[PDB]
Amino acid sequence: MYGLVNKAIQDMISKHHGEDTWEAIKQKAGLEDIDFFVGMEAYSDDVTYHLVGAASEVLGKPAEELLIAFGEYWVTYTSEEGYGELLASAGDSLPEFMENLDNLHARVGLSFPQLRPPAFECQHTSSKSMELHYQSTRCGLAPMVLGLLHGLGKRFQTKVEVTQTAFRETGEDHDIFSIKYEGAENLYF
Ligand code: HEM
Repeated sequence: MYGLVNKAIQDMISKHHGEDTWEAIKQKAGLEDIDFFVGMEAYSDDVTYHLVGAASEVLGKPAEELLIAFGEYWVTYTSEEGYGELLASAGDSLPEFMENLDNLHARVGLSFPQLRPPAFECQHTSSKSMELHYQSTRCGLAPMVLGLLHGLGKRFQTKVEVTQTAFRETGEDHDIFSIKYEGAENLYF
């Protein structure tokens, strides 16, 4: 994946766990030779997956737990490393934003020309509810989507309940996420 993902992982770990840890994790993963990650440089996917497994071990947290946290972090990280304007243009509400994710990764592709973006399809079951279809060229990153949606909840000041209703490793087409999202009414009543 692009070095931007790998720096984001480095920055997330260096923030919550201090720099000694991150360089322990970097060693377990087998990546000392890489003196640092370049955002715009494509890397073998190995680099990302190996960091996650190294992080899981050194930190004693499951891959799934780290992915869920990363997914939330990425929302923040992207808006602060100079992609705030893409995020902003993609929508002014969760439902709007969800429908333009492919369009967003299309726009990202201009800056990152070897991107292998994910694919999202939105089925609006109401103005409080949606089915999210996630399709990926890769395995094992459905948990990141949990995290992302939690970040997007905060983004739109919306409370988002997410249960994954379909799982690819049970032989389904794509991961499906059933999504319940409510604003001010959660608070006042
Ligand atoms: C400005 C905002 C964003 C940027 C710059 C961005 C960029 C990227 C990049 C560079 C990758 C790595 C893929 C590769 O190198 O081939 C990626 C992966 C991914 N992005 Fe985005 N992204 C953005 C927003 C989002 C948002 C809002 C979501 C919300 C759901 C999302 C979901 C994902 C997922 C799930 C992956 C994992 C790859 C896969 O499924 O195969 N991204 N993105």
